[PDB]
Amino acid sequence: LYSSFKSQYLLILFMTILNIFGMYFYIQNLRFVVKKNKSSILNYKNYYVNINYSITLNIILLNFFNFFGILFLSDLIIILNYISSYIYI
Amino acid sequence: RQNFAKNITTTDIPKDSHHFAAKRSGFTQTEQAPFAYNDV
Amino acid sequence: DFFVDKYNFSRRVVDHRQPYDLNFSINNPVGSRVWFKAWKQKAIGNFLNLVGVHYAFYGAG
Amino acid sequence: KLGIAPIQLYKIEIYKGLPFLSIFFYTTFYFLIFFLFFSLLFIYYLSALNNFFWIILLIISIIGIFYIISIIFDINLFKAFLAYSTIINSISFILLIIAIIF
Amino acid sequence: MKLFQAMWTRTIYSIGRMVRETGLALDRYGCKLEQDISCYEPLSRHRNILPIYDLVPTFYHSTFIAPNSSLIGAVYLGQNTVVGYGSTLRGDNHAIRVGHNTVIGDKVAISNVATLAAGIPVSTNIGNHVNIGAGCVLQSCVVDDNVTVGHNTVILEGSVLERGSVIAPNSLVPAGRLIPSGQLWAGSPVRYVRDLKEEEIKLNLEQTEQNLSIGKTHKSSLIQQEAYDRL
Amino acid sequence: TKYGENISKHRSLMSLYDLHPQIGYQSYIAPNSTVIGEVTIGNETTVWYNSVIRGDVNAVQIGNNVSIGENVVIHTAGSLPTGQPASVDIGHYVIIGSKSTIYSCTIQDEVVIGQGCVILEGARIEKGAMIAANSVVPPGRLIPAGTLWAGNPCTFVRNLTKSELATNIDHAKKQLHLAQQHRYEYLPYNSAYLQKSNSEEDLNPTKYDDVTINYNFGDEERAQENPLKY
Amino acid sequence: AGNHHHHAGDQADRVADKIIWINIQNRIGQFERISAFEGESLLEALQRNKVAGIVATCEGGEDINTMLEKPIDPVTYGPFCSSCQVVVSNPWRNKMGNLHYLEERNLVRSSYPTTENSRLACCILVEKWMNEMIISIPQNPNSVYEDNM
Amino acid sequence: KQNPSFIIRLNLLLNSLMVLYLITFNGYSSTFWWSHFKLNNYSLYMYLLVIIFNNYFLYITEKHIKILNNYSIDYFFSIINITLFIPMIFLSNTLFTFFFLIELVSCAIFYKFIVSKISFKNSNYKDNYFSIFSKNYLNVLFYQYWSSFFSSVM
Amino acid sequence: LLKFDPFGFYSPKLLSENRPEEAMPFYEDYPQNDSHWNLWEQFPEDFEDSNAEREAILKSNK
Amino acid sequence: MLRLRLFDAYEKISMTFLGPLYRRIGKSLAQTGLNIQQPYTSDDRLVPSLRNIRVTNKIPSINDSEFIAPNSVVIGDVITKEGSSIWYGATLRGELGPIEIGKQTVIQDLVNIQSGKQNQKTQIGDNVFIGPNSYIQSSKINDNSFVGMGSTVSTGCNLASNAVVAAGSVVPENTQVPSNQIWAGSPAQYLRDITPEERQVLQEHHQECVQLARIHAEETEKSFREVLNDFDRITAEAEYDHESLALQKMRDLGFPMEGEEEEYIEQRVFMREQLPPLESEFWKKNYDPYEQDLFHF
Amino acid sequence: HQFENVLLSNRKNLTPQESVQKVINYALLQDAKQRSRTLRHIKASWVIPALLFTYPAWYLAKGAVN
Amino acid sequence: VKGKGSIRKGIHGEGFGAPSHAHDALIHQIKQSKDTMDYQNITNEVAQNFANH
Amino acid sequence: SQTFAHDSFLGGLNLFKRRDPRFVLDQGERPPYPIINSNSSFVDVLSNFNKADFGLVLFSAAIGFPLSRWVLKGLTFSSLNYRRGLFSSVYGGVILWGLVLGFNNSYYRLNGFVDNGLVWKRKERKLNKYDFTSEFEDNSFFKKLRIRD
Ligand SMILES: CCCCCCCCCCCCCCCCCC(=O)OC[C@H](COP(=O)([O-])OCC(O)COP(=O)([O-])OC[C@@H](COC(=O)CCCCCCCCCCCCCCCCC)OC(=O)CCCCCCCCCCCCCCCCC)OC(=O)CCCCCCCCCCCCCCCCC
Ligand SMILES: CCCCCCCCCCCCCCCCCC(=O)OC[C@H](COP(=O)([O-])OCC(O)COP(=O)([O-])OC[C@@H](COC(=O)CCCCCCCCCCCCCCCCC)OC(=O)CCCCCCCCCCCCCCCCC)OC(=O)CCCCCCCCCCCCCCCCC
Ligand SMILES: CCCCCCCCCCCCCCCCCC(=O)OC[C@H](COP(=O)([O-])OCC[N+](C)(C)C)OC(=O)CCCCCCCCCCCCCCCCC
Ligand SMILES: CCCCCCCCCCCCCCCCCC(=O)OC[C@H](COP(=O)([O-])OCC[N+](C)(C)C)OC(=O)CCCCCCCCCCCCCCCCC
Ligand code: FES
Repeated sequence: LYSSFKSQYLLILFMTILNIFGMYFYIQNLRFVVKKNKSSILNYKNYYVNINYSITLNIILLNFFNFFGILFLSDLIIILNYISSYIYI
Repeated sequence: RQNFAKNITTTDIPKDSHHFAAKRSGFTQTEQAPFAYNDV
Repeated sequence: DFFVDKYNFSRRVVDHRQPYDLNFSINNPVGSRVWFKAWKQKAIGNFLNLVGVHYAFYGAG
Repeated sequence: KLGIAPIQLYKIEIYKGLPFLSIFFYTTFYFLIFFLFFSLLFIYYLSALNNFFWIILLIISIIGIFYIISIIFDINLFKAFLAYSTIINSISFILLIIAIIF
Repeated sequence: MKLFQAMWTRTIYSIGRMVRETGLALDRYGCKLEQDISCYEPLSRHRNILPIYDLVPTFYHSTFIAPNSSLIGAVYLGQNTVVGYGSTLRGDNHAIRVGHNTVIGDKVAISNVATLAAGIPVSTNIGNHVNIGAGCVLQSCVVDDNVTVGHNTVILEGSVLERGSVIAPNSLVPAGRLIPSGQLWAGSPVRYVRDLKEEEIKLNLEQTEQNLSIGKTHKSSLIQQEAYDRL
Repeated sequence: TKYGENISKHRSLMSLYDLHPQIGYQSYIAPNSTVIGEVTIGNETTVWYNSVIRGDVNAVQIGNNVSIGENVVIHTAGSLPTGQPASVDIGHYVIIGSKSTIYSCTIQDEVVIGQGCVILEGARIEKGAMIAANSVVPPGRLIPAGTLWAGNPCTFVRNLTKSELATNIDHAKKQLHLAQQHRYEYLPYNSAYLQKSNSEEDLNPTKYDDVTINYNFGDEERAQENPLKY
Repeated sequence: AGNHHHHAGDQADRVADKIIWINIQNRIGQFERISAFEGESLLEALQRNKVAGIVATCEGGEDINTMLEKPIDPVTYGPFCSSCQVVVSNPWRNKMGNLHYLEERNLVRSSYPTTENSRLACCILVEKWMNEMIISIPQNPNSVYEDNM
Repeated sequence: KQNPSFIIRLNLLLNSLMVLYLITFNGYSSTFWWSHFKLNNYSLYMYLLVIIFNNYFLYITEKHIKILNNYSIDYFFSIINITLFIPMIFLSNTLFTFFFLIELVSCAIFYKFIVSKISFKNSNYKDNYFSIFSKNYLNVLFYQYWSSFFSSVM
Repeated sequence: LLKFDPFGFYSPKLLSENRPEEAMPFYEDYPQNDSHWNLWEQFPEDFEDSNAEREAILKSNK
Repeated sequence: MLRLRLFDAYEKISMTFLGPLYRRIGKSLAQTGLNIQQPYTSDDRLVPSLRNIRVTNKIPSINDSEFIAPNSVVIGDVITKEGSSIWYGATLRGELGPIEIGKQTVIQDLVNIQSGKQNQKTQIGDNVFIGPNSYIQSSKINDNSFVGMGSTVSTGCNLASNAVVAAGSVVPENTQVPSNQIWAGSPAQYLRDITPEERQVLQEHHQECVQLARIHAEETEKSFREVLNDFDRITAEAEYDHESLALQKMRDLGFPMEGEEEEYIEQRVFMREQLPPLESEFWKKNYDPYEQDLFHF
Repeated sequence: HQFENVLLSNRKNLTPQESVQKVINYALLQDAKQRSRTLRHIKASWVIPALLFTYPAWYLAKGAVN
Repeated sequence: VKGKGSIRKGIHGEGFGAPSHAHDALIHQIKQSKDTMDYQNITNEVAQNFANH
Repeated sequence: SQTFAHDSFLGGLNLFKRRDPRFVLDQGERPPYPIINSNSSFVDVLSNFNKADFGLVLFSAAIGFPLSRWVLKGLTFSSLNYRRGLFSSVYGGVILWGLVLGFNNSYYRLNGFVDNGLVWKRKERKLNKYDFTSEFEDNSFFKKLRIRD
């Protein structure tokens, strides 16, 4: 959107090329994610797998914001614009 | 697979218990045991 | 008091895992005689190990 | 210094040799300080020289994109994947910086 | 309304569980602050009677239940029923019902399958004077009164044993089969052997009565030695 | 004297100086059951009551979403005549009936073992095979994949169809929710210690140790995934 | 089922008659003899027998469209590294035949020296004719930091 | 074998105290100490943002270390130095001071890479009496060192 | 095809779907229609379901 | 001064006031929660120890045993001689009849011994082996007898010394098993005669199990403090590094562990002489360097 | 009228076939009752969370998007 | 065996490695004939070391 | 009325009461309060210490005990002497931070940044053209954290 606002059609073209190539670069790993059985990747402590509630909670907050960032993005944009407005450029 | 319960209580299943009869005497030492449920 | 229906309200097992330096002279309150003896020994030992460092630091300060 | 697409292979090697926690801290430091100051060089600090920076940035971005378009699909390591994710995002932010300084 | 009653029961149960959780956590934290190691001790968590929510085992106080055994879920024992040492009546998916004067041997395992065809009960039902040997396995089987099952015998789903039938030890009853009354069956796949005699029937009756008496003596001795909880 | 006490000294999980059992998530080990030695248990594996698993003489591998049954004894052998590893290997979705005994063997995925079976050392049961309840697999015998065997010694009966294989897999998957229902009945904190009486040893230790590390370090942040955890 | 010749009432065959013997020259110049089975990869057999000299960073590769399928699917990604190389003796190497292009790519990209008889254990599928096959297993390279863990 | 959780917590505590200082900060917008450092709203906000993100990452790292300890105390001492000295870059008022600050931060990062754990106690019992060569440590050090050299000279 | 008759109109159908064979568990035959659009089990209105067995045993125990 | 004094005062105050208060509140809350949850809940219990159970004057005599599993059941007239082992889940109901177990006799997991008669005794000889899931009713088992996994010995059976019963074998009631003979099947029948190699491997297996019983006894018979120490040691080893392990071995050997002691290193690493070879090492038949036997290659 | 425990009742007078049939019918009826009770408890476990947390969820969504 | 990980003890002695691992002839020689070498035996390892050099 | 008295032990709480969310004032903007000493040296800043700074130090001392214990709770394999020494070091660091905050508060009072007890003769009053927080603060708890002319 900012590139369009600045009227950079060539920059938009190159951004899109890079974006789509990188998109497939990330997506192809979903093919490898498929596994014949369920993996065992947890460390064992006291003879049982160690699952960290704190890291799970942090991942859950990150997941919530990842899913619903669009809803609250206006506040973050306001804050970032407020921070940048101090720069006199 | 299916996990529903066969024995319903809303009504009694129609059945005939005389078509198949279970043997209960005159067995041999090589014959298999009879069947318990023989309703059709 | 001592016992309730099933739970022993005075249940207690002492923790046998204690630090070795517990009850050492140095761990006594600062300014006490035992603490002063331990600290004096520690200071003498440190000075003997590093005469030059103790000079350059304490004398300079 | 940063390890942007024209000079990226050493960054791939560093990521291969680093632990996951080291990468966790290094990516934060890199993006939040090094790359941000690199962007501010053209935006805020050395803004009066943008009449020269624009062409250099454009050439670097084009060369990097055309150099990685094929390499990013040749890796076979988790560390390489993380490093090239960082590199791709760096190129995208460089394009955005060009747009900003316009 | 029954639904409202069930909802209230679930709510109060959850509140009680949360209260227990907070109390135990507070006790552990107090131990940590007090340098007390009592909480840390590992002790067997085995519960002889384990109740699934709404499925509580029920048994007459006259019954002898071995402290080594484990009754789980919907289990129902009779007047003087005896459960051997190490035997488990899981009865979690469906119910397990036992008669007045039955004997279950040591290491006997009873567990019922998830579902069966129409007209076949999916619960284990055992007669009044049944005698089941040690090491037997039972699954969703019906056993009538005065039945003796030999040691190390496997009885599968839908299998019905009529009154007075005898099964020799080290034999298996295939699923969905009938063992008529007053007959002896033996072999890994059970095969007809003969018809029981009055002497054999009397011997089996005396054997089960002796087992009941031995169970009573075991109960008394364990209560004396504090190995049996005075329910 | 040696064996005179009122409270049992039994622990479900035990090790022999280097052999720590490992259990995955959602895996229920009954308090009656004993799992001692070098035993590895996968995810969603259920071991019912009064079952013994000794990996002391050799390693034992248990797959995911398997059922071990009741009164079942799994143990290893020192070695095999063929020179193969003598560890016990059990694949995923394997159901083992009650009263059965497993020696050093190789059970592949989706295998169903009947109640009271006896699999002897060196046996290799392939994927999808079934065994009758009271049958014996002699040592060093190969049971082909997707086949039915019965008797002592075991003898071939017929091939198994995709419907039978699907039914076995469904049963293996179905045991999981029963295991979780059993699991939910235990709170993460054991309350048995609250029922004991203080002793002289408890009130005054004979000897003291140096504080190195508490086994439950970071447990205020670890999740109580398995209630039956020390 | 299938691939067996049993009739109702037959006894099971011995595992001894079915095990396929693989002879190996270890990285330290000694000789080893291990057993494998048809239908499993040489990498699986070697890891089961705990043969030293193989790192197997990728641990067999992908779980779908694997290189072990007799008709190799063209959409396969091939091996994900070259840390399972084994030198196979010519009598069995010729029977194995020409290399897949992805396997050859990984082998040539290997950091350590390679031989014309080199092959990837994960890409090899055990067959009956491989009985008594002789191979050599020099030390394979370590790819990333996680190999030390 | 001391767990570095206390070092990480100390770093978090002092970062929080620095955040408190920034929140209570007051003054005029100008340069200080011979015009080598700039003190204005945007620079201070950049400093605060860097500190906040470092604090959050340190919190996650503390949780991970409690999970498992494969990192020494020197590792987190290097992290402490990096966190302390890296936000000062945005306060730079001249390219000279920026170069020196980035050089110091580069030395700290090189310290962090040096203190990476090398040998693990894994379950592989096959290499007890054989030499296994791993070049990752040298590769990291070599490339980091030479990249720093080129960037610094230029 | 002539023998095939999953329903019991022409060839009588056992309530127990199949006859179990020795050395196999007793499982229901797969239905011809395997639709899973099934409600929870339905019971008659005002169906009595109190745990009479448990109540009687508890009353006897007192 | 002030800082450390405040620290010590707070430590004492916490340990003496907050600990007991939180403990009391937690116990009361736990009781209240359990009362609320009843009758649809169960609480933890002190599991009784069923080893050495006395019934009507019948007192087990098992003190002269190497290993008795904590969760096994030994009731009534059960006599065991020196070195005998009873493993997990084994049930020996001796009130039905006397149960005699000989020296170094191994009874593995889930093995039940129960006399089918009213007072018939079960006698087991020395160096006998009974495998897991076995079931002995009432029989005379002589010394050095072997019983396989999942094997049933019926009432009135008499198996002589060096008689082998294959695993999964059901011995018919009132059966005699001669010496040095293998019986297998169900019903069990004579199969062949034990070979010297088979006898050797059986003896080695029995000895291995006897030795393993000692390790099992050592592990099971531990105090709560010792078990806690084991848990702490395992947790510490989970994070110990190569340097820490080397230091552990060095301190066990006796190397200096302090800087001031580093100056006497030679007295602990090099000065100590090496133990001279045993004279049996000079009588070896051959001294050729060892090489793998290439038979079958 | 009054509850009778057929399993614990005296069935010696009846023939074995009649005895087993009565036991089977009694078992089926009791199993149906148990099925009804457990289904009701499951339904209650469904209803409770809905009533308790439906409005909070709507409140959260309403605040987020409005 | 206490303190030796997966290494386990046999009837006639204790092994020098984990169960399924391969025995090492050089380690065997070092243990049995420590410090004694009648002659410099040229094993495959020695020959390969010479070739590599 | 909106700020605590600068001479009280709670006069250090005025650091959290700010008129605008800016860090620093512009070069030329008048400080909110009369300037006492613009060119303040170290000795005079120390001489300007006050009960407010002493209260800040006391707050730091009080809050450094829970924080020091929180830091210490992540310590393992430590002797009692080292644990006590680490607690002392952390507590001293927190108290030193309190001293630094008190010094900054004294500097701010000298420069007029925070309430120093004086008021400009003629207030420079703004026009609250943009107002997204007046009603929110009046109806909320945050009216205490903001200073309005
Ligand atoms: C649209 C895109 C949006 C993208 C967003 C990206 C980020 C999203 C994910 C992260 C967001 C932050 C999450 C909270 C911090 C993480 C730790 C935590 O709190 O959980 C542990 C803790 C878990 O407790 P526990 O499980 O009982 O015990 C844990 C341990 O056993 C025992 O615990 P312990 O004793 O070890 O530690 C106790 C301590 C542990 O917590 C910590 O120590 C905090 C660690 C994070 C420090 C940095 C926070 C920065 C916050 C400001 C915004 C930037 C966020 C950047 C986040 C990513 C940075 C990489 O707990 C606390 O005190 C929690 C306080 C958290 C609030 C701190 C606010 C600081 C504000 C400073 C700046 C103020 C303005 C200055 C203006 C100046 C102007 C001149 O959390 C809780 O107790 C509550 C958890 C459930 C509610 C969480 C609510 C989160 C709300 C987030 C709001 C984000 C801003 C608003 C939205 C913006 C977009 C619209
Ligand atoms: C000029 C060339 C450079 C050299 C100059 C001299 C520098 C001397 C510094 C202090 C040296 C302490 C002794 C070191 C011994 C080392 C050898 C040794 O013992 O080996 C064995 C030793 C182990 O044995 P140990 O028994 O465990 O420890 C040794 C001692 O027992 C326990 O050791 P500790 O460190 O834990 O205890 C230290 C304690 C030793 O214990 C005692 O003596 C008892 C406690 C005495 C406390 C005295 C406090 C006095 C405070 C006065 C404040 C006045 C303010 C007035 C304000 C105005 C009022 C109107 O002494 C102190 O507390 C010294 C504090 C002195 C502060 C003086 C402030 C002067 C301000 C001047 C400017 C004023 C401007 C405004 C004026 C306005 C006027 C109107 O080895 C070690 O591991 C020691 C490591 C020591 C590290 C020290 C350095 C830490 C900081 C490193 C920074 C790195 C760079 C990053 C920062 C960049 C800038 C630096
Ligand atoms: C009208 C009259 C009004 C009079 C008011 C007088 C009172 C004025 C002071 C009020 C202080 C209110 C509480 C402040 C925060 C207390 C934090 C604490 O004790 O936590 C300990 C805790 C320690 O943990 P813990 O004690 O909670 O327990 C830990 C337990 N485990 C470990 C098991 C989980 O501190 C932390 O965890 C913080 C770690 C990160 C560091 C954060 C530093 C924050 C510094 C804040 C300084 C004070 C700011 C005051 C702002 C006032 C604005 C108006
Ligand atoms: C990226 C790296 C980090 C960030 C960048 C690094 C910045 C580097 C530049 C910093 C410059 C700081 C200069 C401050 C100079 C003024 C100092 C001051 O306030 O003095 C006021 C006072 C004077 O105050 P005054 O200025 O008011 O006095 C004059 C007053 N009139 C004019 C009215 C007469 O200074 C002194 O009296 C002392 C001067 C210094 C004496 C020597 C001190 C040496 C200390 C050595 C280290 C000791 C460590 C001890 C450790 C103990 C515990 C282990
Ligand atoms: S395991 Fe990586 S290529 Fe074979």
